[PDB]
Amino acid sequence: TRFHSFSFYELKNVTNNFDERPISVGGNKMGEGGFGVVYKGYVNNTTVAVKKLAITTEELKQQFDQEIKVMAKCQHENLVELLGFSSDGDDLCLVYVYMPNGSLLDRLSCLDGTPPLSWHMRCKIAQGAANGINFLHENHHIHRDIKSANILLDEAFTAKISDFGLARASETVMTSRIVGTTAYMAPEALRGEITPKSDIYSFGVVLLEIITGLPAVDEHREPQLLLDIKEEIEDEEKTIEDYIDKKMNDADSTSVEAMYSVASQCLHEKKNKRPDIKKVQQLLQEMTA
Amino acid sequence: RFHSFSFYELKNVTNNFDERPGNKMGEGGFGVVYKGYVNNTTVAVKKLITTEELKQQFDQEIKVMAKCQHENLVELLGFSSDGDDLCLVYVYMPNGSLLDRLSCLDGTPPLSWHMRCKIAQGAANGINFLHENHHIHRDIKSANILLDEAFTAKISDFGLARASTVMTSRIVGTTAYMAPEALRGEITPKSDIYSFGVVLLEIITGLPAVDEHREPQLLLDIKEEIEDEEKTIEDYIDKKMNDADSTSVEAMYSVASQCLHEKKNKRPDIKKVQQLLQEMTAS
Amino acid sequence: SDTRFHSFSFYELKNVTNNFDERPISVGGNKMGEGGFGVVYKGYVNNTTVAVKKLAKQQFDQEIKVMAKCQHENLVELLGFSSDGDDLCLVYVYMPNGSLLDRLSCLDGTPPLSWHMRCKIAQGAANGINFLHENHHIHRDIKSANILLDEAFTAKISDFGLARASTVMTSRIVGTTAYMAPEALRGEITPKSDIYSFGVVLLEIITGLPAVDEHREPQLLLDIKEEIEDEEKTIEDYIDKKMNDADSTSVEAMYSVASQCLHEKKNKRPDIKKVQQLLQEMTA
Amino acid sequence: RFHSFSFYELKNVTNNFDERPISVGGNKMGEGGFGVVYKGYVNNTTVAVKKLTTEELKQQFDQEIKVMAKCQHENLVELLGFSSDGDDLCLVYVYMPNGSLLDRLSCLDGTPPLSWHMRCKIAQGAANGINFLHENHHIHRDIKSANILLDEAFTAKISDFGLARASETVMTSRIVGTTAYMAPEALRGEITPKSDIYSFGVVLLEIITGLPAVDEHREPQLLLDIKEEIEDEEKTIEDYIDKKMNDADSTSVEAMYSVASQCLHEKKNKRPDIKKVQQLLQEMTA
Ligand SMILES: Cc1cc(-c2nc(C(=O)Nc3cc4oc(N5CCOCC5)nc4nc3N3CC[C@@H](O)C3)co2)ccn1
Ligand SMILES: Cc1cc(-c2nc(C(=O)Nc3cc4oc(N5CCOCC5)nc4nc3N3CC[C@@H](O)C3)co2)ccn1
Ligand SMILES: Cc1cc(-c2nc(C(=O)Nc3cc4oc(N5CCOCC5)nc4nc3N3CC[C@@H](O)C3)co2)ccn1
Ligand SMILES: Cc1cc(-c2nc(C(=O)Nc3cc4oc(N5CCOCC5)nc4nc3N3CC[C@@H](O)C3)co2)ccn1
Repeated sequence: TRFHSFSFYELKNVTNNFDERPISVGGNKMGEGGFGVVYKGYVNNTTVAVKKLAITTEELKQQFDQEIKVMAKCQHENLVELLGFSSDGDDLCLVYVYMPNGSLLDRLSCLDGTPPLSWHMRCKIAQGAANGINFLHENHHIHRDIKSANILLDEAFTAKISDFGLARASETVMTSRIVGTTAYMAPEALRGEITPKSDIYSFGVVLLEIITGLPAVDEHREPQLLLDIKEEIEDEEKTIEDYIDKKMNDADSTSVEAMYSVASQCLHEKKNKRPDIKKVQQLLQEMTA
Repeated sequence: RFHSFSFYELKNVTNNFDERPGNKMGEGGFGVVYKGYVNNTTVAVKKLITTEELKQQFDQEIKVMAKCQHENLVELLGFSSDGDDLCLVYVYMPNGSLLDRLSCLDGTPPLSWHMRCKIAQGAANGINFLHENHHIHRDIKSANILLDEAFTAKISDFGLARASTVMTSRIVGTTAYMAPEALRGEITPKSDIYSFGVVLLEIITGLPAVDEHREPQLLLDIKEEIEDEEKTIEDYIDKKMNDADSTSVEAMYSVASQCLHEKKNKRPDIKKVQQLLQEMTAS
Repeated sequence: SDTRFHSFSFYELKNVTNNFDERPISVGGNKMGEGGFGVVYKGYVNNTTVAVKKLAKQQFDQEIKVMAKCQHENLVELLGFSSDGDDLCLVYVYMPNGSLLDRLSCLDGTPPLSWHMRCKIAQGAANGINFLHENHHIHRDIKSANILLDEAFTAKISDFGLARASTVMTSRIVGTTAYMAPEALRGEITPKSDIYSFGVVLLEIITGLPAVDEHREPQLLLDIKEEIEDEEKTIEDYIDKKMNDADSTSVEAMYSVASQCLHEKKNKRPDIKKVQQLLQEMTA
Repeated sequence: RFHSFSFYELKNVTNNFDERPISVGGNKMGEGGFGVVYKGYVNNTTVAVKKLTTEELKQQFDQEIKVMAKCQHENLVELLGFSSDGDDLCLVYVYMPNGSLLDRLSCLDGTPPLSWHMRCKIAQGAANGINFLHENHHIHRDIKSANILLDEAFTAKISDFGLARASETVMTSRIVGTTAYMAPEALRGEITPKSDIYSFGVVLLEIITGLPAVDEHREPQLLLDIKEEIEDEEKTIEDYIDKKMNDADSTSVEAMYSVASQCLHEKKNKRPDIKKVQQLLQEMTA
């Protein structure tokens, strides 16, 4: 697949000179992303998302081409679509289809006054995110930064996996540059292994965010790491019922426990005992049914 | 794909379709709408010219809702084709219709100008999605804009909807909201724009599109009264608001006026309506 | 003050009403409404919100005299006046929920009055009229714009500029047409005219409709009495739809009182005491 | 003044006082001060029914009726009636369709976050309620977000006067209230309206942050403590602002915080009286 080539000055124009104030107070910045800031833009009659990158100039320019290459290969309804890029100006820009409901993280926390996601939407988002990861793994790609901040939500709350700057081919390797987000990372990934099984672990953490509405890490909390509640639940002090996000009216026990069962399996500490993504899809399908 | 229900599950969940205000929430497009509880989810169940036509607007609705999923459209959860009657099941809208909130029915407080602007933008995003996907609603009106827990606008009732100018023998819709061409049997998305213009006047004035005990009886007519400078839009602003500034109201009115152009071809398309409604909250 | 009648200077009142700013309070002004032969502004004296009536009337003195005599929990309190300056001012305790008319129409975004509050307001307004009649005063302009509502939605009758001690006749027929008894429209002055006007207020309370609407059928709210007695419609059909808590039995009981109040023969109307009793029995 | 109900009418209309939550098909809406609160339908009116040794409970029954008879204001929940005749003692109130401020601050059961604009209105309204109580020489003794109810228009209504007292400083043996909201002196048995001011200050911090007054799984566990963290300049109020708002400007938030800070003065006598709190909250809007 080949993409539209934009000039920097069109993107500068349509993002109001890359206005770094939030959209809520009249600016253009929607979020800070993987190695770059994400601005809102209007090209033609289309709202778009423009990522301006901002490790070193060698590495950033390398994760520019990686992203384009992976997005050229990987097109699926549960992955964010790349519209284009810009190499010519000062900074390197990537241009995406606009996701009007932002990230799952932000909707889980009801940021900027948005209403809480129903259990029904949450189930759809979980199934969708898993279809996206399944497509990546079937096509021998490892994401390496699965987390709620990288699951975007469109006009219909369809889940879209985003940020393939870190992504790799399959077609277990090791690396010196350990990258990702600590609170979502599998033990092996924290030690430099690169395997699709790390993606499964991180998805398990996402499923706990979906059930509880709690962020993966909160410095002002006990436990500070959301994965730890798996331990608290297995040692029967608490139950999953006790952690269910209280900002839902429509969550039945049976379906929540079924999603938890999937998350628990995804969070197995031995990489080899985790289910593969296909098993995760199937289990998430059976949950609805 | 949607959950396929048996009639007896829906009968169970609506307390045998209890027609007291009970389980009945309202009368809808060619059917009655009941409240239901499946698991811990509140839902809306619509139980449904001739025997040929109703069964035809059943499949139309499912087909359109299969294609059309958007945050500003009511979501179809499922249906039931067995049993005596045909049932459609939807996500429950705890704030009911815009018409009812505009009239403060059952003691609900008046919508602020701020919510009104959000509802207008939301309804237009819904219509835009329908038109982009080559669907014409044909019955845009405040009774078919539903409001969720956060007052997000949801377009509903796609029984009359059509794929994409044609003509017809069966002229359908709501008279007080209809464009002249639609009243003569044309079928175009431009008729939806006109009807949206009427909705925007309901939002600004809080008046229903038609009141038998009124002058003018048709809300559209105030456009004429305003253009011939006897009155101004300021004079029609819903008095049940404290937070409506002139500039933003006049900007919404400007959009409604353009939507209500009598020549279909001079009306703006829905995309232009979105843009104009966005600029109103800035600018 | 707190136990006294304050004599105010014009310049204090001018100061505290922002030079009598005639823009509405909603858009940052001081005007709250137009009243009986004057405009009513919001004011701040000390830490007290107040209502200042500048006339827009000659019979300034009537109002002061009647308010000096007539003090009751269901009548607005006069705090003071000002006879110096250009204009004549009357100063009242501020009524934070405004007029019944404005709350019936949900003006400025206020929520609809429940049936429960409506019943309390009806009973309260009648206690006020009863106090006036017991003390041999006739109001002459009973209407929903002259029933004010305090912090607790207690009804307070206001505007005694037209009041008399509360049968007499007159040349200057005064009042509000849509609320007026036939005899009052012909110049009679009797407390029985107050009862008739109260009956109209009770219909506003039940229906939420104003006494007169030029864009309506019937244009005069009184007329629904006829439409109901000739069995085309029923009172159930006119109940304000902006209520969730109105039961038929209590609404019909209030209507029964309004119907009796609206008898066209002044002598067949109940006196205010009977109206109180009937409104008490209604609660339930 | 109040409608007298028979127990069996109230039993009927609350589905035999079904103590399961409304979410799982029951009638219980919450636990109150020495009683449970159920949902009920009498005539066409939704209502709230509070079902409460024999001497003390029957004494807080008459206290509540007596205080509610005296204290009527738009920012206080209205008593509709009572029932003395059955097994248990019942109090019946106007139904508050938006529940408690606590529950709306936490977006319980999927309700959307309160805007800063509504939050300011709720704060002003709650203070008008407390001001009415203090002007009439009543002390609430359990001011907290669970006892500020919200009607169809999000008007604040102070509720639960079972613990309330006349003025209109006394002491007591039975120390009552909610620990996380209580002034130091109230925790030691003093009874003064100044304790109400302190508790209101905590409510204002809940409004600004959206955090509950106490969370066992948190640091600090007591919301009051953020006052210390802010005064010792590690953090600022900006850092604690509820992120579930789009419309909160710094200037107005800092002004509400200034009021809360003053309300939370540890020396009871340096706290502002409720009238000063109203004025400051008025100036904040603007
Ligand atoms: C890092 C990255 C991002 C993307 C990519 N991003 C978008 C995109 O459209 N994003 C986006 C849109 C938003 O719209 C709102 N709105 C405010 C709340 O109410 C509703 C409206 N917030 C939003 N926040 C967003 N953030 C920005 C980065 C991330 O935190 C998600 C599309 O691709 C692609 C590849 N790599
Ligand atoms: C015709 C049609 C309707 C729908 C569809 N309808 C709903 C739905 O939830 N409906 C609904 C919900 C309501 O909730 C309340 N409130 C409760 C709180 O207090 C104030 C009253 N009123 C309500 N009225 C409703 N009406 C029922 C008739 C229709 O005009 C909308 C959802 O899909 C779909 C497709 N075709
Ligand atoms: C004619 C006359 C008037 C008075 C007298 N008037 C007030 C007084 O306080 N009045 C008043 C208060 C108000 O408070 C609000 N609100 C604030 C909350 O939000 C919604 C707006 N609106 C209001 N309007 C008012 N008007 C004034 C004309 C009358 O139709 C009602 C007190 O005595 C006395 C003797 N003769
Ligand atoms: C202790 C006490 C209470 C009352 C008194 N209580 C109500 C009342 O109406 N209460 C109430 C209503 C509610 O409505 C919802 N809903 C869920 C969210 O969506 C909207 C609907 N939750 C609700 N919770 C309530 N509780 C009551 C205890 C407290 O936890 C809050 C009225 O007087 C009076 C005197 N002493």
